[PDB]
Amino acid sequence: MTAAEHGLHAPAYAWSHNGPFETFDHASIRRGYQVYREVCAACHSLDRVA
Amino acid sequence: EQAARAANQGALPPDLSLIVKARHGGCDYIFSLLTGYPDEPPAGVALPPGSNYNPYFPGGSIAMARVLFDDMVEYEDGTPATTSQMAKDVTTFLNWCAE
Amino acid sequence: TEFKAGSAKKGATLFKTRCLQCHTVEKGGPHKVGPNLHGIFGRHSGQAEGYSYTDANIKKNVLWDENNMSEYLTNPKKYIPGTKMAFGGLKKEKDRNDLITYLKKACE
Amino acid sequence: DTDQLEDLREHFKNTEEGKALVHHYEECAERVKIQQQQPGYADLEHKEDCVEEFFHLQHYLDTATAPRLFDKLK
Amino acid sequence: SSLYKTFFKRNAVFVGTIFAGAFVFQTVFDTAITSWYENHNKGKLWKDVKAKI
Ligand code: HEC
Ligand code: HEC
Repeated sequence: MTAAEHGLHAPAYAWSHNGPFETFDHASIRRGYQVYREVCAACHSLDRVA
Repeated sequence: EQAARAANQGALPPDLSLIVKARHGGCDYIFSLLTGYPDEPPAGVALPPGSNYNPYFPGGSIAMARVLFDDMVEYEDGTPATTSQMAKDVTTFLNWCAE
Repeated sequence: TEFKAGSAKKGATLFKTRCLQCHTVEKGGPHKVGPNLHGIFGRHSGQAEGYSYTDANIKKNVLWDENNMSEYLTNPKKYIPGTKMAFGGLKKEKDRNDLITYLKKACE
Repeated sequence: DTDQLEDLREHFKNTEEGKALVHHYEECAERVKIQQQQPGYADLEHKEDCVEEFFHLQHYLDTATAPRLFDKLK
Repeated sequence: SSLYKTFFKRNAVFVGTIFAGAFVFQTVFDTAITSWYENHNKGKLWKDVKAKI
């Protein structure tokens, strides 16, 4: 299938939660909420999160 | 759904609750997508009106346009809200939301 | 007077990247997610025909000028809490100048 | 502040592989621009696009930036 | 080991002793892993975030 149809393969960024011993970075989580609320939340629902 | 499809030129914004798990690459794909928006589609790409070119999206034609730009948010904790810094942060929140 | 004339070249692209994908500046009435803005300055808020503005935009009846435009763009949602406009806003003053400065050399 | 992914995409766009890759890409775009003017491009069903080359470029930069980017982020 | 013959003395460990240790282990082992886990992830945890707030 043409490379374009598949879509470019996303590289692997070194996430701080990747790792059998790593937890999510909650501070980063908090920031992300704000980003969602002020930028994404105008078009994206988050129906499953109470 | 109709109201939603109306406000986005026929397209329908998926609920982000499980998007990290509902895609291949997860955190990586989500992030590379939010950032992956070139300013001009590669030469020869006939792009449908109302569409935007993103290479990481299958088929190249995604209905969502670039929305993340530098400093468009004032992080309460001080952190410089660069476009890739914001991308990293939602994706981590979206990952939590899903898992 | 809280408006300085920036550049119409910076505003052209500030618009391209953050407004263009919903708004059209040329003559006529080609409405997209937002109504086409040709002759929006001096006009009231929610006038352009062929468009179905929310109850909120019409209700405020804002006379459009450089100073209201710069205060709306600060927070389109704080200005009119019921606007269907999906936009966070331009936090930096300089950017609203260059932006609105483009709208005079365009929506004219 | 200048975005960290851009700063890196720029530094890597200007390396040997970087300049070689953008060249092959630009030599393609330039080849298409011609076709578009030529007699009846609208009717050809063969139209070349430069996605393949844009991908090799983009891929390269991904490989270079990805393991680095997050050290610059908070 | 003669360390064994001091406790059980040539006998297998009895079912009661076993069960008893199961309770002790269960509680200890947890605190241990939890402690090592929380420590290894300092700064990322909510407690750590709440301090900086
Ligand atoms: C309305 C202006 C939007 C804003 C603001 C954001 N998104 Fe969006 N998103 C929107 C549409 C119209 C679509 C559908 C496009 C399609 O062709 O299907 C989307 C889609 C996404 C997706 C999933 C895309 C896919 O892989 O199929 C993601 C991953 C996504 N959007 C994420 C996202 C985030 C995190 C946002 C805030 C930073 C965000 N979107 C804002 C419309 C809009
Ligand atoms: C689509 C996601 C948009 C983007 C990005 C921009 N605008 Fe918008 N705008 C949009 C909608 C859906 C509406 C209607 C809201 C309503 O209350 O009915 C609007 C409205 C405006 C208005 C009011 C028009 C009037 O006649 O009173 C203004 C002044 C306006 N928008 C300006 C504007 C500019 C120049 C933008 C970039 C900073 C911009 N909008 C982007 C949808 C969208």
